Amino acid sequence: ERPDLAWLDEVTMTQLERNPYEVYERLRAEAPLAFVPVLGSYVASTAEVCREVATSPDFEAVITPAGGRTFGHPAIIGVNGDIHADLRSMVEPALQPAEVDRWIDDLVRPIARRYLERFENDGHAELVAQYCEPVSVRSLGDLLGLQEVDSDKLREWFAKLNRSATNAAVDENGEFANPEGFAEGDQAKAEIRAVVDPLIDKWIEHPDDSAISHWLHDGMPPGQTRDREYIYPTIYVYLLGAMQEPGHGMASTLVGLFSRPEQLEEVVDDPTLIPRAIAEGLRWTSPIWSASARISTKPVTIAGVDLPAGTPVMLSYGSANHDTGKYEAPSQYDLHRPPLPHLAFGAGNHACAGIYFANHVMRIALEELFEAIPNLERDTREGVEFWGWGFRGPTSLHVTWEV
Ligand code: HEC
Ligand SMILES: COc1cc(C=O)ccc1O
Repeated sequence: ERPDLAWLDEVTMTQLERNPYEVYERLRAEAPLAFVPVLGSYVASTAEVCREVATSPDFEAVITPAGGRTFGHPAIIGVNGDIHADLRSMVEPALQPAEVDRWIDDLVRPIARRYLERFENDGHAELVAQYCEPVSVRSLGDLLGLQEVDSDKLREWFAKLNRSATNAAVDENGEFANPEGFAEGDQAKAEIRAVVDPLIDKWIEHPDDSAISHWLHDGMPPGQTRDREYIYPTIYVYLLGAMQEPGHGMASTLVGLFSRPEQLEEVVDDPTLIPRAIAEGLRWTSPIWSASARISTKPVTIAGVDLPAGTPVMLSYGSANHDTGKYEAPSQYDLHRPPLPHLAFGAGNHACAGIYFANHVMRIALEELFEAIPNLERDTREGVEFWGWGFRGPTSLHVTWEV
């Protein structure tokens, strides 16, 4: 469509999944708002355009097409107006900072210890599978009321939901190129229903302190609950991004710290710097890289593009967090970067609802990890592969330490 961007026609999904940064660097210089054929959508790549689209009164939330096929309605990420306000009201109580501070430490710290105890004396570990992901899912799972769902199962569900919700590739007719990729999303949803429908059955008659029970009961007239079909899409949104991203964020922070060994040493010596290390990790490899979207409600002009009403725009926050108009050498992890704003949690009315919770989950897990294994070192004989365009993180993180 845009003639000087004809090279975009040769960009593939695989290339974006394996490393999107080269394409998006060109996009930030050539076309901060650009239609990307394989994605079938306009894409916002700079911090200015992302921030503008995310906060504009001329835009409302929309779900990406593969996200919609995966989550259905009403996914909190893709609804507006009254439904959105109800769902925000539904999820916000356990995420309130004053509430998180009451219990986050007794929640996450014993969990981190239980997983650290399985390997802290081995001298080698794969931290993604053995620590980062389990701590992340076990923490949220217990908060939700999924105490009896195994870590390994929560991790399998978010991986399947991941691949389904990012199955974004379209052919030249605008149709999904790989419709089979939605099947494992459908299978994960089916397993989730078989496991969670009995829990909802119980919570409806016997409410408890689990978050999902509060989603059913909070703000409802006496004897009434929100219909399960009304809350399931948001349960799926949790069982993907809320389960996956704090694991991705702490693992990416570790990889960044390993890439700067004197900063890693500084953080191990002074664990009060862990929150600053995590914030730079989120900027350096944003866990939610390009999975949120908005849609114009009016005709709008963004970055010299005139958009008709009803135009979706994907927000590639992960690219915006490497904006060289904001940062010096963004592809380099640097703990001592000035604490500038970043977009790893989004912006506007649909900005992440779990920021305060997530930052504490990541802080505590890194605290316990560095105290258990202060001589942690990356295994230089293994490579670290980052994967993902919609959600991005390291596929594994092999480490060693002298025992
Ligand atoms: C306990 C729940 C929870 C956790 C954990 C969580 N999130 Fe959020 N996040 C949400 C919810 C709910 C939304 C949807 C907000 C909405 O659409 O109103 C969201 C939305 C987002 C968005 C989209 C915002 C936008 O502008 O469209 C981003 C980006 C995001 N989260 C990043 C993260 C990152 C990064 C982490 C972890 C490091 C994380 N999330 C962990 C609950 C969570
Ligand atoms: C916080 O969970 C999710 C967030 C997003 C934001 O774009 C997309 C899918 C998810 O499951």
